[PDB]
Amino acid sequence: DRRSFSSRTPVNENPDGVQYRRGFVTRHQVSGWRFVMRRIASGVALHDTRMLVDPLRTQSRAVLTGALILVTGLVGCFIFS
Amino acid sequence: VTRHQVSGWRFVMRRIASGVALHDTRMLVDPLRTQSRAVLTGALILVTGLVGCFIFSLF
Amino acid sequence: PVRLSLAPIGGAPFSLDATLDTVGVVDGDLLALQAVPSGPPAPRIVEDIADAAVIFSEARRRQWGPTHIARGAALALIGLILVGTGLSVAHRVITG
Amino acid sequence: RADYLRYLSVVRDNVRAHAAEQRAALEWSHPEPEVLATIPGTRRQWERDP
Repeated sequence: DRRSFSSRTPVNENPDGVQYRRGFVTRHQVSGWRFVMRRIASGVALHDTRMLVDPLRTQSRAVLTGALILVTGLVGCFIFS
Repeated sequence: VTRHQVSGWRFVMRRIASGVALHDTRMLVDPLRTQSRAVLTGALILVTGLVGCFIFSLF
Repeated sequence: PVRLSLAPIGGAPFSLDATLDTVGVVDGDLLALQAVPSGPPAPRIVEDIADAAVIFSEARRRQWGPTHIARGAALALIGLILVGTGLSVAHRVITG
Repeated sequence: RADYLRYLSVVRDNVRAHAAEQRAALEWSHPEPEVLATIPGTRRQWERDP
């Protein structure tokens, strides 16, 4: 097809193979953390962790949507004046 | 000049920058880029509200 | 597997051809037994200009480390005391 | 691109290690024409066999 190059990483066996000390959370790490904490937090309220349907995040995103529509109407009537 | 030729250029001349300030060329995630667009967009919000208020007197 | 030679303490190794007269030995000086100077340092070579910035820059002692902060705090403090004093005295000598 | 170059960089520092081996070997058995003074006396003088 387009001949893609799946991410790879070998070894080093030399001097520059243990010098970096760069702490920077990549997108994957923050996604993984979100998911792990939403599979634990759904293991002490639902008592099953097959994670097929999560209602907790549903509740939280519902209250968030309430907040966002709140601020939207706030400014959309602030423009009214 | 295709876009691939220019889409390439700005990428190498960013991989260099991360080189001399961050001291790693993995380029997994680069705050310097964020540093750029952040200060950049605060210019746009200016230029638009500039237009949106110039048109405000156009009633 | 190295080669050795003779040198005065504080100077460079003496050639293997000169004599202890023409190289200027006085009867009773203290020579050391050092090595023949060197060879080439064998320069490294890296073509990707990207890694030419990370590789050739380590030799700095750059790491932030929790000791650049120690010197950090104390140096901030000595400034606080000094201008802390001078303010009050300036609040005391030019006014009263 | 950030996924290939990041791959060549780990192979450029891997193929540069091999070199420092040959240059360690080839130099181990042909020192400069002053080291060969200390070769005869020591226990490794006529080491080479056919």
